[PDB]
Amino acid sequence: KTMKAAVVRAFGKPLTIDEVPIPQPGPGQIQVAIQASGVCHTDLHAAEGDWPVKPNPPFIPGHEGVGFVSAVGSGVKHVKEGDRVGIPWLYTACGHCRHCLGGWETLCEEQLNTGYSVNGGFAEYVVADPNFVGHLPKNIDFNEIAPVLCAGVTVYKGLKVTDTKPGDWVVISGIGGLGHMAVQYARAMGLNVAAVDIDDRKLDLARRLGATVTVNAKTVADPAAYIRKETDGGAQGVLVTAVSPKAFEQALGMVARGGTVSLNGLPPGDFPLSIFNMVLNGVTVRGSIVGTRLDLQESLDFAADGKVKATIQTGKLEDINAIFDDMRGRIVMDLT
Amino acid sequence: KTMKAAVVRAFGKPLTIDEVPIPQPGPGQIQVAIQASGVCHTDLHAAEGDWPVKPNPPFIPGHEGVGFVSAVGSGVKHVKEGDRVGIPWLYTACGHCRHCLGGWETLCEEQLNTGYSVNGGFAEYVVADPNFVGHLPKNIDFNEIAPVLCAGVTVYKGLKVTDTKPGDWVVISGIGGLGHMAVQYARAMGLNVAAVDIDDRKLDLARRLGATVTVNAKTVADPAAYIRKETDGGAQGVLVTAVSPKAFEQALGMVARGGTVSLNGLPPGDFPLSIFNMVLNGVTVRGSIVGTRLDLQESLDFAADGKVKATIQTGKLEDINAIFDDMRGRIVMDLTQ
Amino acid sequence: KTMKAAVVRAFGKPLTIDEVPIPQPGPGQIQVAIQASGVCHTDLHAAEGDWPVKPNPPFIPGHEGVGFVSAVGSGVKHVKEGDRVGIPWLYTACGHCRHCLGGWETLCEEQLNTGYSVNGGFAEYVVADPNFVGHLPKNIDFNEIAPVLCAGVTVYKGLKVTDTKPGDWVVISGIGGLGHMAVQYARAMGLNVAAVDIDDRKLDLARRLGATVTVNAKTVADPAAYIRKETDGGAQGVLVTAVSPKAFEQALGMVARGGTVSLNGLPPGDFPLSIFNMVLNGVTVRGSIVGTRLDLQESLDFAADGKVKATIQTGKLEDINAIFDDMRQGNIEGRIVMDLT
Amino acid sequence: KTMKAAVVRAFGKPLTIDEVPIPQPGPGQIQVAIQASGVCHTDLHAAEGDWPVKPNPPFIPGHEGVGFVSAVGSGVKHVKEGDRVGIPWLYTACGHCRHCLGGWETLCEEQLNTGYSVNGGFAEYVVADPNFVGHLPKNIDFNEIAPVLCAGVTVYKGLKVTDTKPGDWVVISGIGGLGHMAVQYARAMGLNVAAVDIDDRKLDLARRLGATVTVNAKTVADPAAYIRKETDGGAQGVLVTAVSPKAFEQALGMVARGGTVSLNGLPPGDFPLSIFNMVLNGVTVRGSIVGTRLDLQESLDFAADGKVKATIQTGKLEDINAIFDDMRGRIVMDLTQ
Ligand SMILES: NC(=O)C1=CN([C@@H]2O[C@H](COP(=O)(O)OP(=O)(O)OC[C@H]3O[C@@H](n4cnc5c(N)ncnc54)[C@H](O)[C@@H]3O)[C@@H](O)[C@H]2O)C=CC1
Ligand SMILES: [Cl-]
Ligand SMILES: [Cl-]
Ligand code: NA
Ligand SMILES: [Zn+2]
Ligand SMILES: [Zn+2]
Ligand SMILES: [Zn+2]
Ligand SMILES: [Zn+2]
Ligand SMILES: [Zn+2]
Ligand SMILES: [Zn+2]
Ligand SMILES: [Zn+2]
Ligand SMILES: [Zn+2]
Repeated sequence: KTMKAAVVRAFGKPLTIDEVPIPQPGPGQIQVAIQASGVCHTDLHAAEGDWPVKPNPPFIPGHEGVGFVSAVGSGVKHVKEGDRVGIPWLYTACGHCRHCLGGWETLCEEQLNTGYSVNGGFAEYVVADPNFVGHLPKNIDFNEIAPVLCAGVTVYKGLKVTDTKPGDWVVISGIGGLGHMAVQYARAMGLNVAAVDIDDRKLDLARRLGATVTVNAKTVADPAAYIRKETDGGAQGVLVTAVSPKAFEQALGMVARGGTVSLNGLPPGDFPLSIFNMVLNGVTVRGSIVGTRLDLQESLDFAADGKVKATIQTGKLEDINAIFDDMRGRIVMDLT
Repeated sequence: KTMKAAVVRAFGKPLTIDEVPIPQPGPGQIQVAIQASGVCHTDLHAAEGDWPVKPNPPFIPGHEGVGFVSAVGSGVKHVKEGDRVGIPWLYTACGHCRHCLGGWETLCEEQLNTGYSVNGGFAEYVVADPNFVGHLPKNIDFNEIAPVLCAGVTVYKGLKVTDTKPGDWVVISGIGGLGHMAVQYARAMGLNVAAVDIDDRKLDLARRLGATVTVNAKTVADPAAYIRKETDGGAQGVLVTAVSPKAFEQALGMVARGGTVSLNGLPPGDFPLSIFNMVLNGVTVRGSIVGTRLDLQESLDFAADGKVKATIQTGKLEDINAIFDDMRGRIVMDLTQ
Repeated sequence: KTMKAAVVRAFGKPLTIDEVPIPQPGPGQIQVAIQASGVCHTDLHAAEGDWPVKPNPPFIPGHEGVGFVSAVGSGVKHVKEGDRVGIPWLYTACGHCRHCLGGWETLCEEQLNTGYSVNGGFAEYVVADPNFVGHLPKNIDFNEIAPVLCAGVTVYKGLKVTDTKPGDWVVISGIGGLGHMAVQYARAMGLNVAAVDIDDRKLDLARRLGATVTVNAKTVADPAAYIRKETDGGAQGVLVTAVSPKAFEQALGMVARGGTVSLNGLPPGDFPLSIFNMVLNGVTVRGSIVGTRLDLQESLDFAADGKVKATIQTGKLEDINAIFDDMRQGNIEGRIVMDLT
Repeated sequence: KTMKAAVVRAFGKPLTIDEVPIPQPGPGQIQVAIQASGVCHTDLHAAEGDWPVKPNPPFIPGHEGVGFVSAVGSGVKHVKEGDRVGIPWLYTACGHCRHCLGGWETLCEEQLNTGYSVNGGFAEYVVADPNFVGHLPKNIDFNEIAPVLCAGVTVYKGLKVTDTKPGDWVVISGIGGLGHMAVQYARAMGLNVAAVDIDDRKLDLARRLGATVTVNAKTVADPAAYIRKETDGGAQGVLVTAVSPKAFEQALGMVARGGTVSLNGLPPGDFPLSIFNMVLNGVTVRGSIVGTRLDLQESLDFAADGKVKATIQTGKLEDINAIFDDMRGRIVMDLTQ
């Protein structure tokens, strides 16, 4: 009784694909047989040991694992065998702090994070807290639902915290794995959608997915001015999904007075902010990643109802190191 | 036929106290006999020509002018001679844009600004738009009410946009002209208040005005860490009233996850922002200066009801250059000299 | 010298079509040559004297009058002859009270109301306050746009104050002039829509406009119980646009715990409220009145962009009494708009 | 082996003080040694079997029990023996529905209610779910903190859902067990407070607690008009703590346009609501009872900081039937004396 897993033995060094023991579920735990497993840029930073707070090698990355509940520990009510579930970034949270009690468990200072501070989905099996798994709709293929668990909920919640309403303009900055999803959520939320990127093929994709205003930030000299023109003075919201220094600076020129910039990236270093302009223009800048368990259910319901579909590129657990190179739509590893 | 006025005739040069004609109110305008006139850092930036959009010299600064209506122009309703009014930063706004129609006239792209793009209250008389003046409470002396027109409304609105509630912790960063008023608004809004400054005197003022936690940012090893400990993981709101590089950095370390930093200053240059930390911690950073006509009325009511009282240093119109040097509580010129 | 106008002379009696003087704009006013004029059930309530505060006959009803600016009074800025405008219920407001300053001018105690406390658009010309007219999208026909000036703006704002979010369920109660517009706004706002009425043709209209759940409250004893079943325990929002108090009473049973029932309809009298159920279930009931000038602009942009479209049949000013019979008897599909061209 | 408990053996019959087994904590549970136990009108309605969904007799009422954790079942992290805790109305909730996941566990369709659907605190021990107990501030006596668990949290959350802000006027209708606490929470929330009741003595108490505007609804012919005059046009919020036909009708007359009436009682029957008035005035009427776990913690912190203090009258478990007669400020049975 062993399983295949991609394991980070040491930071920076390529992951070894080893045969390890099948983790078993204690009380209050469950076991999931992973059918598909999405790859996020966060998994990259996990393997690099790049961030202030680091994993402890050896560990299995991955927080877009989806499959079937294969075993159920004692005490576990509700989640039964065969249940279709996903194991997202938020592995568990304390349940008693003011963040947890107020519907903001994503902020819990004692959370554990799947594929980071505990073993994740880059593997055939994973043990998880059933109180925090995502319940997946039956009508959506595993390869296709996997990205909702991080990219999808991230951009959905990101849009909610723009504080916009139907009829408003929202700018999606970056039409990659996160952004192509965000265009679809934004349309389903009744927003008029503008898209910004450096690649005309991605803007073409945004248009097909419902963006009605597009601008190429490399070939147009002043993309912020272009967006202000097309939105009568700027967008009420901007979601920045790929936070390069240029994208951030331009995002701040695209937002209308009183508007909100919502940031989803986890880039390194400091970025320059004109406090003068933020204050004069009454602008809000706000960070958001992932979402609460309720945000994730809501985000899954949009996929279930056909409003949101991820463009995916499929792969195998063995492609993990090449995948990470290609990174340096969404990649999902099919474990079938 | 003429009045005394402090005029900026050239950027960066001394203001002259000049005898200039008394502006007369046309249709839809009123005239105000100024009794007191507050001085703001914005006036200094107006006189220096520091900012990207500049005044057009010669002009009279001042957007904290308070006094009595002295003449009423054709067609003006309700306002009469003797009414107590102030002429704040927002001189007028278009009344038809989405910002104006939504009750956010402070954002109007066509606004004029008192003592910046039109003449202001550093003079014995001002012509104003009666739809935009502040209506002052009769029980508060002019010298004392003047600072509510810019400092008070700024920190009051700044606090409203921290998105906090009674019982939450808020930090007031900087206990100067703005900050000492912010302490009082914050306590009146049911907040628990922490104060941060670099001067123990200002911190003791904060305490007497209601702050139950104080920290000296220069004499403590890690002021942010100390604030987080005293507020059980950080403040739900942080109001930054004096925006130095260090105060901004420390402010971001003081906010709880999911919290909001409200910025009230107009410092030059760019400040470093860790997006990684903003995103991981779910933090909001928001700019807010002055406020709408309704924000100002609400701010004035707190003064009317004794909940907020400005500490003022009085001066004379003639002192205005000396006053600008001192700046390089609140300064208020008393025109009943 | 004169124009044609439909005038209420006495409550409950037929309106007469009379030649009256053309109103002339004074300072700060405009005149509008009316091209189309929506018939709102408020005009009927005003013609019947249904409400505790009544108009003062003789008056011209109509607050869904749309057309071209035909003259401009002294001092008026921006508006010019030929501009496409509508004169809605909120004719004017004071501009200085706390409601007006804080984005809630629809609550202003000094407002005047078009076709009620001032003469309205059941006439060839209206004199208006240009500060409060709707500015109409040029790509939409007058007959089609007219209902947005009240039916549209009202249900748009009514939906905003349900405090719902995309993906939530909303129930529209009463699929008439307001209600058929409400189904469409709700769908454009990202809501799933249930519809309730007392006539299967109105439920069919709802379904064609995007409702995916329907129930007939005249044939089904407990419509609320069917709604709850079809929405997993109730809708997060309910908009009552109906003209019967019993609708209001039954709406309270359609909302999920923590949900909000938004009230637009204005039948006379009271409905019984179970305070017990409201408190146990954490329910909100909220009255919603037309919309602010900003709400109106937003609501017009939906019609401009093709996201909503009023279902209309045109009539003539002379037919107003037959139109009121039709309205009273529930034989209007959507809205009747009088065409004055 | 056994314990004292007041047991409802049959609806509408006197409670029998019986000798019953001590409940034992299974896994995921704790046992609490009750020191004080507040009585609420809800306990009377439970005993009487008045409501559509009823208890299943025999049962022990009481959802304001406070005391010391006396044993801890297996699996229970965090909560320990000797911990100071209360067992409020919300005994448990499912933790997986949209209400529970959204921070609105008070609305959970699968909740159990202490002293109603499970045995409660009218006894020396109670078995509780540690995830849902209230953690009491160490500085407040048991008799004094008990009412916060229902009365206090009820009016606090009630006030939060008036959607008001500091400086607004709120009216507290009914100054009894709930309302005298409500006056104190409202003042601590920065509200200007008006009070309505039929008894000059309760209005005098409301004044001592911070209400500046008072009216006797029995001796003043038109109390709503009085309140409208005194609040310059109506209150932005009204909290109705005792919901009679007359108090409801008057509350709706006291609210400004766009204001909010928050209802805290569970009265029988139907109440007339004018549709025309609700719509033209843009009024909100909303129901609220008790609160979430977070709401309760917040309400407890106000008690801990001395901003809210319940007036209590003490009694004994054996008095319960006499207490209910008296019923048909807050009564708290002291189980130590
Ligand atoms: N609050 C506000 O701002 C506004 C309110 N109104 C009011 O809204 C109401 C509706 O106006 P319109 O749409 O023009 O009327 P309409 O006559 O076009 O539609 C009324 C609809 O209510 C339905 N209905 C009647 N009894 C019902 C019941 N028991 N259950 C469900 N549906 C029922 C009818 O079948 C009809 O479909 C009127 O009272 C009117 O005065 C109108 C405009 C604005
Ligand atoms: Cl495509
Ligand atoms: Cl949609
Ligand atoms: Na695991
Ligand atoms: Zn936690
Ligand atoms: Zn991720
Ligand atoms: Zn404007
Ligand atoms: Zn200023
Ligand atoms: Zn007004
Ligand atoms: Zn109407
Ligand atoms: Zn639940
Ligand atoms: Zn109770």
